[PDB]
Amino acid sequence: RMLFQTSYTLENNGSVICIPNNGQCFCLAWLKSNGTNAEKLAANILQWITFALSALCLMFYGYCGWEEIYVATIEMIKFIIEYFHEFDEPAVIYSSNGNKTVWLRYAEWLLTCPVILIHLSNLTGLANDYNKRTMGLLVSDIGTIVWGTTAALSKGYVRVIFFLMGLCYGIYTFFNAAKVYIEAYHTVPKGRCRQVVTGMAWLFFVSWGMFPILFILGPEGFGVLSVYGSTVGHTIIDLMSKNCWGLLGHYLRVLIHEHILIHGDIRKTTKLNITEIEVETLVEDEAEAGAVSSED
Amino acid sequence: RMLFQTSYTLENNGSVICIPNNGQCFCLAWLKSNGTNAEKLAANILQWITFALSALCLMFYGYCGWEEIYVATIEMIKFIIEYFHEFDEPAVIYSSNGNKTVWLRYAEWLLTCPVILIHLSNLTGLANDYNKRTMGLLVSDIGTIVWGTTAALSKGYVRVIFFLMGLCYGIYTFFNAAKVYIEAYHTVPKGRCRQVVTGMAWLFFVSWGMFPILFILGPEGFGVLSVYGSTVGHTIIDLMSKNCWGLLGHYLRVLIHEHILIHGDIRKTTKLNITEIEVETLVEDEAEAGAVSSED
Ligand SMILES: *[C@@H]1O[C@H](CO)[C@@H](O[C@@H]2O[C@H](CO)[C@@H](O)[C@H](O)[C@H]2NC(C)=O)[C@H](O)[C@H]1NC(C)=O
Ligand SMILES: *[C@@H]1O[C@H](CO)[C@@H](O[C@@H]2O[C@H](CO)[C@@H](O)[C@H](O)[C@H]2NC(C)=O)[C@H](O)[C@H]1NC(C)=O
Ligand SMILES: CCCCCCCC/C=C/CCCCCCCC(=O)OC[C@H](O)CO
Ligand SMILES: CCCCCCCC/C=C/CCCCCCCC(=O)OC[C@H](O)CO
Ligand SMILES: *C\C=C(C)/C=C/C=C(C)/C=C/C1=C(C)CCCC1(C)C
Ligand SMILES: *C\C=C(C)/C=C/C=C(C)/C=C/C1=C(C)CCCC1(C)C
Repeated sequence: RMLFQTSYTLENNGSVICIPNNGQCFCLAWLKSNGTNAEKLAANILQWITFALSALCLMFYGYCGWEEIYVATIEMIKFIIEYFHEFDEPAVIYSSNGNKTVWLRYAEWLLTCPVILIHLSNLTGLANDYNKRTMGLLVSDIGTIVWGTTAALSKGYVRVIFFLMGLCYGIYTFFNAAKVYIEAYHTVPKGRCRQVVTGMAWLFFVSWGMFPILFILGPEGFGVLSVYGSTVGHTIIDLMSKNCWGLLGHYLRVLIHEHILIHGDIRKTTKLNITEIEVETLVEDEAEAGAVSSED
Repeated sequence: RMLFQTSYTLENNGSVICIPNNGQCFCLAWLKSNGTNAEKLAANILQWITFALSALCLMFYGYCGWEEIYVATIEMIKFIIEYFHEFDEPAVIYSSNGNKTVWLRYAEWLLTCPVILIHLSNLTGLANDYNKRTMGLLVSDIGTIVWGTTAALSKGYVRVIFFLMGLCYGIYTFFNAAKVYIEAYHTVPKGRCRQVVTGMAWLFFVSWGMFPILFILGPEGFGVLSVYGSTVGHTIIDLMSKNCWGLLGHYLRVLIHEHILIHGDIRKTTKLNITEIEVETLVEDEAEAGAVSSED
């Protein structure tokens, strides 16, 4: 099917390659198989199921709330492109050093990272304002993806360096994301809302932790995984990272706003020490509205 | 110098290209000259002068304030890479459809866009908090760059579509950036500070407006500009966009903080109508501290 040169002849006992003078790019590296038919079959099924979850989440959100819809919007447009041109440039970049770079993956990441990280900075949906910490999260995360994308396009020691630079930015991101979730947990009402925040923390760190793991394992790293293999891995953590997390988000938001509808905005002053942090604890009792220094 | 195949023989009256079977990538498209020696000379001079401004701004900032230093930090690291490997992959991506994509340019943009846009949302340096508008600026701007990078990697009608998607996100960004500058102007003290804000608005819209212009003019568009030609253009708007703007930023910040040191934080309530906006006008008179509905 390809729109680079696929047809060639070996000459002088395979010391010379002859190609038609048709102006097409040529590299043997590009023509390596993308994997087994079993890997491909598994990947096409998980993609449809991802399309289905993306489709149902959107209609569901149809019944504030912009971050979840957008990630499903970007996710559906992703599947229509995958369906028609998953292995066409520039969904994959076939480059001069022989690399295959899945631009489709990294593009989606850069697009939605501020959406996800704004949503991280707005779990309750009650804030109209964002602290200095939000801004450090966005700067560090975008650096991470830019270094990582550079690492995927590179080879040898240059790939190693950009990966290392991605990891250092990433560590700063994970550290600060942890404090946000801690604050969120002690902010929301004591019941179901704290189960959902806990659910979102698990989904976030496991799914986000799996991306640098799949980088090292894929063609961009030590080439352990095939391309279809990588796609299957990506579909699973994609479902967790995007659809499910925003669905849990929307659910949390509903619970919090309904708390204001029934009990009202009854905040507290839980002074944490996990340092010298502070928090506004929503409670279901009007009585409870004082300073609770819970030094952790 | 190149690390793709540069040496080939024409066979059967130029209907066949023969290349050594050494596993190197090959495309005639990659081997087109990057421009005249005059263009190259001009580009190397402006780069050194950019290195010099980046170097002096950093030492100058050495005598809160993190956004300006970082853009100069990223800018210096950029020049050391340019000096050694400006036309080596992945500073340039040479891809299977024959495109040259200046990844070095787009990477820097993605890295510093949250830094610049946070700084846009913090001209005075007095805010500890960021409004909902900041977040829309970051989402729209990152979309713009991701669509544009996709457009640069693509060809034909797919390049047209991604450019159009970049422009639509871009328009939303420019619209909202305009409101920020309006708010900033009517927030800062009446004297020198409003000259600097006005200076920053001009630099921002002219420099940022010139990027989609240089895209359309370069190899990524209608190929009017050569590669060295594009580099020269980029150096000029780079100096404006990064060094100069952050220097004017730092200067503004100094002026505002010194206002708190002399007069103190004396805010007002200028209710604008350019809609139904509001602003906290810093003044040098303790007397002045009331609601001034200045409907524009
Ligand atoms: C054609 O080139 C091939 C290179 O593979 C040569 O085949 C091999 O020759 C070397 C001997 O120098 C052996 O070590 C290998 O075991 C051979 N086979 C393979 C599969 O590598 C072959 O000798 C060359 N023929 C001519 C006429 O030069
Ligand atoms: C070698 O191929 C070239 C293709 O350029 C042929 O040269 C041209 O031939 C056509 C005639 O069909 C003319 O229209 C052009 O003006 C010729 N010159 C150029 C520079 O394009 C040439 O005929 C071929 N030779 C053989 C033996 O097939
Ligand atoms: C914050 C979450 C915690 C979890 C974070 C996950 C840690 C994964 C890192 C592994 C280090 C090993 C080095 C990896 C270097 C990758 C670059 C590479 O593959 O290099 C190609 C090689 O040079 C040519 O074959
Ligand atoms: C907000 C600031 C205001 C200023 C904003 C600047 C506007 C520039 C747009 C021009 C439209 C013309 C169409 C440009 C399409 C670019 C894609 C392209 O070059 O297409 C390649 C072609 O298909 C193969 O040769
Ligand atoms: C589409 C949704 C999500 C959540 C995408 C997330 C991507 C990452 C978390 C990537 C992380 C990286 C790290 C931490 C370091 C190596 C380079 C990566 C970009 C792969
Ligand atoms: C390094 C500093 C700056 C300010 C870089 C800015 C880059 C842009 C403003 C790019 C804008 C684009 C637009 C508006 C639409 C087409 C695609 C572009 C990414 C080139």
